[PDB]
Amino acid sequence: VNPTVFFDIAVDGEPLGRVSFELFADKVPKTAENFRALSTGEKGFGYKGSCFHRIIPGFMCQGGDFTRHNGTGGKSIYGEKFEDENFILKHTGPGILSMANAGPNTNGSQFFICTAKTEWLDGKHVVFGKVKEGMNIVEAMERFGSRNGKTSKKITIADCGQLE
Repeated sequence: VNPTVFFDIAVDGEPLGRVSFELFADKVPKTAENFRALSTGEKGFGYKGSCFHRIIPGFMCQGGDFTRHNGTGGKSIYGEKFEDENFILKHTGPGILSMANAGPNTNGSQFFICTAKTEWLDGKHVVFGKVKEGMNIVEAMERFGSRNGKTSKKITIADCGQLE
């Protein structure tokens, strides 16, 4: 029943590969629905064409700022911010999909893909999905990151949507 969405990733316009995510709508429905709708664009705005603005190898890939492209923008389908839904799920290893925020109850559209176990984020960021296919593409994206998070090449979501 849990939806699966995909991103097609491009490096400097050149196709890199596809990553698919399972969204845990069974446990975090409001959070999962936000990501799903932003991935299909069905509300008229969303992730297509946006970049991953912060990539720290051995830590995570961060994206979802489709309004200022640098970590200061984004918005949810529910308004500018929405609440922390729950902290049922934990940051247990690579492939976890979790919400970025600016403090309690500040979720918008930014998210990060963990490329390591990040237990210190438990109870502070809402985990809502995991990589299903293409973890190897995430590992490839990592090689364009750096210690301070700046990317050497532009990593963009060339296309995205729902598979199931």
